[PDB]
Amino acid sequence: MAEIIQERIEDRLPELEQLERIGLFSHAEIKAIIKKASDLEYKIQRRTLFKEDFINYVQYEINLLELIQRRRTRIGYSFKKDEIENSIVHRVQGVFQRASAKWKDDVQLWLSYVAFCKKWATKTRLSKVFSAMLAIHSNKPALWIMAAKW
Amino acid sequence: HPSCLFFQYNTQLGPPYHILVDTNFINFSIKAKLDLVQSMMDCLYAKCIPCITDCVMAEIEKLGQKYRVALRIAKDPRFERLPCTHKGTYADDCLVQRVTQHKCYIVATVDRDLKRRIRKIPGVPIMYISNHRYNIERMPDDYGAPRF
Amino acid sequence: LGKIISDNLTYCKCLQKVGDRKNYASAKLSELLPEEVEAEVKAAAEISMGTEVSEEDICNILHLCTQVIEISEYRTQLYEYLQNRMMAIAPNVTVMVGELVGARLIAHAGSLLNLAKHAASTVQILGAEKALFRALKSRRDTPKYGLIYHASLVGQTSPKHKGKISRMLAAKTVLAIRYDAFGEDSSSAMGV
Amino acid sequence: VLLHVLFEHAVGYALLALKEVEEISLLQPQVEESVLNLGKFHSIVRLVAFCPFASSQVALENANAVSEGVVHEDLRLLLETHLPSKVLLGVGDPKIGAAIQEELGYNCQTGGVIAEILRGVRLHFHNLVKGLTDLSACKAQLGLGHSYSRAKVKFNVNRVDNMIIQSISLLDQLDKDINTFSMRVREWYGYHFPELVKIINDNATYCRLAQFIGNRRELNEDKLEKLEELTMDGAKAKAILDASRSSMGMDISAIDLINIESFSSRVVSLSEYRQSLHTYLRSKMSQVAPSLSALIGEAVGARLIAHAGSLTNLAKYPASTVQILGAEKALFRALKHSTFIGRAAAKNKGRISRYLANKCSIASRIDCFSEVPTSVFGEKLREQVEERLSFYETGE
Amino acid sequence: KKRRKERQKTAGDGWFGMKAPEMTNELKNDLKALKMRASMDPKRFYKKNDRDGFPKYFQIGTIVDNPADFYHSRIPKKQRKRTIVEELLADSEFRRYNRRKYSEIMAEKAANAA
Amino acid sequence: RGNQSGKNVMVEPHRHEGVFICRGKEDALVTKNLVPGESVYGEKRVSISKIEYRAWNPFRSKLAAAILGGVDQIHIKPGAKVLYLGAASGTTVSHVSDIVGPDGLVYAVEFSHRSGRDLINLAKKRTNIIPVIEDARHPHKYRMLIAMVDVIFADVAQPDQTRIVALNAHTFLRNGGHFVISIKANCIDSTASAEAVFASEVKKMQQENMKPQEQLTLEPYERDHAVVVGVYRPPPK
Amino acid sequence: VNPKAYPLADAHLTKKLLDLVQQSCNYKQLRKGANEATKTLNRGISEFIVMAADAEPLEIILHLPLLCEDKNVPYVFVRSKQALGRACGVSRPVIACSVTIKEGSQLKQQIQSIQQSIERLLV
RNA sequence: UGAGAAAAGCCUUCUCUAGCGAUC
Ligand SMILES: [Mg+2]
Ligand SMILES: [Zn+2]
Repeated sequence: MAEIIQERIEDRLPELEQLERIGLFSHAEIKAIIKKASDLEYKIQRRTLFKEDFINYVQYEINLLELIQRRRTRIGYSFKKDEIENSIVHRVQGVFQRASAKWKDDVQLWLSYVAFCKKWATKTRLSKVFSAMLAIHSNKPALWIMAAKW
Repeated sequence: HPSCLFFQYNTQLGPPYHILVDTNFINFSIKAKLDLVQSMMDCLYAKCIPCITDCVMAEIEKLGQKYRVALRIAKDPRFERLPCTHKGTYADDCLVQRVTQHKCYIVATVDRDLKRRIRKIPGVPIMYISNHRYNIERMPDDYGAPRF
Repeated sequence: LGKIISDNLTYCKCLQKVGDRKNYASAKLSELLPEEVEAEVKAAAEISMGTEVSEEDICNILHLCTQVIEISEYRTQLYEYLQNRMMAIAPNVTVMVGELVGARLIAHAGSLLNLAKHAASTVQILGAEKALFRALKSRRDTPKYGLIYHASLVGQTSPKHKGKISRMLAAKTVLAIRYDAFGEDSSSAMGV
Repeated sequence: VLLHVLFEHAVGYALLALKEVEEISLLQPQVEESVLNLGKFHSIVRLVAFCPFASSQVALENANAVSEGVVHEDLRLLLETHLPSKVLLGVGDPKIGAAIQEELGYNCQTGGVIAEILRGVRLHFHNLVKGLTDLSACKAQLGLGHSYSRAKVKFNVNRVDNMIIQSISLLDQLDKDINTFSMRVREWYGYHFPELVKIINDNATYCRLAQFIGNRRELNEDKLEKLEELTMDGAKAKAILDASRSSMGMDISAIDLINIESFSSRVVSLSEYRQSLHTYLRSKMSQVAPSLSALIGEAVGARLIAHAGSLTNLAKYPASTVQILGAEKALFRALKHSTFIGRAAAKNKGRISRYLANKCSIASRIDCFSEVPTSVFGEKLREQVEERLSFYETGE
Repeated sequence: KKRRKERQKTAGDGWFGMKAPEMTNELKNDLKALKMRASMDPKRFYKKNDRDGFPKYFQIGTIVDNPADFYHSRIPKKQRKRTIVEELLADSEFRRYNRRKYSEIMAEKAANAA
Repeated sequence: RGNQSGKNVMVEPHRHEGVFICRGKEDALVTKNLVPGESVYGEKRVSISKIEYRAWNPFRSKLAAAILGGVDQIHIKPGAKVLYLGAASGTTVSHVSDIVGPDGLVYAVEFSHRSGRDLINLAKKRTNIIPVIEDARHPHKYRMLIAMVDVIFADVAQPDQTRIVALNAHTFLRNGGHFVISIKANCIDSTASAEAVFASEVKKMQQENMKPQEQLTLEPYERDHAVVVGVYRPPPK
Repeated sequence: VNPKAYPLADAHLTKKLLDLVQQSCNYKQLRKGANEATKTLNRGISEFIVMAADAEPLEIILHLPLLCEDKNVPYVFVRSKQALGRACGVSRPVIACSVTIKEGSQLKQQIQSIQQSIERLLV
């Protein structure tokens, strides 16, 4: 139940406390982020699972990344990218991998995963995504063109 | 009621005999120095297939090193090794259950209480050792049996 | 196709338009069928379990369903014909109970004048003859609906009130029957 | 224990990877849950590749290749693409494993833990490949199961007797419907011109004339001449005009005339479909049972099949029972139905019926199992019937 | 309670939803005759009845005619009846035997009473 | 005499699901017709008031004789998948298709090409029958067409029945499934006695990780015939 | 040969078949003719079916193999209807004959040996 | 048997299966 969610929140804690070190975020903002992260985490660890919960989780993390990106330019602080941004991107990649494993037939989820890998992920991670796509969706010529186009 | 029996007479029991051997029957055969297959053929004048269950084999192994000779005789390529899936090692209930199911075996044993149980089951002969010879109890086609 | 389409006339028109499954994809069924449903009809064409039919087999099927649609066209014309004659002969009865129920009432008695000789209670239980005599011999409760059960007024009412409405309708209906049988002027003033 | 398994299904080929398993205790009560439960099975097994079949003909070709144990081009295409090139491949057939090892360097194993994993894949296959293919797995197996069976036996779709039983039932149904409607047409038109029912003896002919003449008031000159063509003889048409001039009928309203014309038109259109169905039955009988149709006729021959229930059932019956199939309707006793040259006396009527039944039994057997059906045997059997008929009638 | 009541009106899905017919004096008369079939023919012997009561789910029908059994097994339409009890009323063999047995019992009983 | 055409009759359910009893002057064993108005092999059918049942002949079918003989379980119930080995023309297969209903599926295996054509014609009318014209000795040659099944019925009449059934059971039969095997004693071994054959066949089933549970003879209808019902890989209790 | 005449007996087995047919005729244990052979299959009293492959239409006896598959009755073909006629004790050629089940018959050992030989032909 | 026996409406405590969840 809450043991896995607790593990994930304690994993999320260090980048939040580093953000509090930055001065990018205030303590009440950290509390609100923790609360909403726990609320979103509780939905995707249930016995009955829906795709929209995964979509909302991914969208919330993307919005948090965008907010951090906007605030870093105003502050002028460019250090500690790896401590926060890479951790968030790794968590989002794990969420995408679980969602794609659960629902293989949904092409739209695969394309959203490809788009996020293009925007935020290393090129080799995007390379692995196309191989997973073409392995089970080799009967669609358009997907072959998109991989060759990239 | 089984179709094999014409009242108390077992018709499907045929000249190739499949017979269940008890653990004490092996030991007394060695004590009287009676060959197992050879003496049975003398009693019936027919081909006989001794059969050993897993429960009967297990009891011989539990006897120990003192009874090793009987264990080596029991594992004989002419013998018929048939399995049994029973939670335990008690063999009298194992043989009795096989008698009730199939009615094609002849019970070879020397234990008194087991023989009194088999006599209550109709149409199944009983084989035992009398004097220095093998004897059959409830068989019409006994032929070369001890005459008394 | 049989599971997805329940309207028999719509089913036969689709068969008359297109013979084989191969021509489902090219042809258009918008005028007969809604666009959202025809997509399901078109989609099932590729994934089919049926066996391929010969050219003579499909022609015979077309002739059969052609006969099916013509019966409905004539039956509609016959039904419209019945409404016209019911309006002219007994206009007051048709306003009250309806064209179909009034026609069945006349057919049961054999004539309009024979129906006029009947009482109000008999018209209520005219259809239910099997329940009436079974109850009368066994001394049970008598039926209360008859052929009036399919009247428009009786159908709309709640099941608790279907007993009261039946006798009120039947008592008023015979007044229209007498006037239509014996009156020399054809009008719907009283029935309305 | 990391290895790859190749699972062949009616929908397509699937390649799967096994991460870990308790091999030695697999066939034990507690460890067996690893493959039975879907959640535990997903833990140790993944789907790395799936190649569905494009069409039913493609699926049938792969089904034959798998049975023969040869490697199809589609199978090698999947194997070469997604397998790295020291590789363990699991297959269910020893013959296909050797063939793959000859074509490609992969090592193939056919037994052991692999046999247990394949049962887990077979049990949970629909969950792994859900949504990857348009055609469902249950229907694909049903579709492929038939088409595989037809190819082995060389089944011919033309020589299928289903339409004959359906046609016979409908022809009996159509006859009852036409007769009922024709009676009401005559009664309705009897109100206006009752003389027509006496002159015309055919229900179909009566409705055709009822269409031609709406009212007896206008039947004269050129319309009489046109009426003469519809009637078989011109004498009756001239008598019809005198009947129209001097009649006891009552004038009908305009709307009553429109109703009767539309009704009497439908009986004619119903009759022509029945005539077309009879032609359809005659052509169908030629393809299925030409020799039986030649011997006894298409109408009687098709009815014999309907009583038997199938062409195969008719052939399996002995000669004595085939006579009984026609006992109720006197198919063999009533001879003009089947028409033969010459006649049989009442004394020899029973003998001819028995002889005709034996010939029909032989004719049905010829039609049933033939490589190609041909009606020469039917004509020879018919000639033998005529010879026996002439033998009894003249005495030699 | 209401879902229990709906399930007892039918035999279930195991027998494709057979319904329990409404019991009438004509249906009850037929079922009583079927139970007492042992005494109809003195030369025919039957096994014991499966249940002492009447079955809850049952249906009534007739055997379809077959073209092959025109002479071997077919009853003419004049001899057919609408119900089982009327068939017992029609045949002479059952009536002739039953009246002899019934009269014998009463003649025995009249002596018993006296 | 018999059950003549045109006689009133009553139909009541049997102890087994999907099987019915035809109560009258005589009692017959009947199943509900999946295709009304058709007779597979000339059996007598009864019309019920839209609903129609077909009589089951125990002399031409071994499953009917076992049911009439007093067997405990047949394990063939509506909505079940059945693998049938040795379908032949399909007389018994038609009754099996009636029991499983529209939801259940029947897999008919028959090597003979002559009898194979009859199965296809029968499969035309019954959508729940999948004809498989292949040898039953090689289950790997038709593994694409068959999914996991619940009951395996074998009437192949071969000396190697147990080996044929065991190979099919390992490949297609699910855990906890059941098998019904008909044994003709004359076919496996003519020299040995009939009952001694039955004991040997039961033993070979145990050596193939199959647990037989019951057996009975078909004496009134067949001579030296037996039917064995068992379970494959029982779940823990 | 016509491929539909698949179980064709060789020279040695043919002599055994025709000898047994003549012996069965003496014991009143033989049914002669295609129609009579069909009736025994329906009544379940047949040991095996012997048919002649030289019938000018082979099609008139092809219904008998279908009945044999349902009753599990072995069957064979022979090359001559004329040779089959002599063993049946008739003056006309015979295209199909059936050996009848008889209780207590002393031909049981010879019949049982033939049934095993026929089953061997079908591999 | 003997908080007699019988029938209705409310809370309390608990038992079985069956999917579902474990793929990052
Ligand atoms: Mg002891
Ligand atoms: Zn034991």
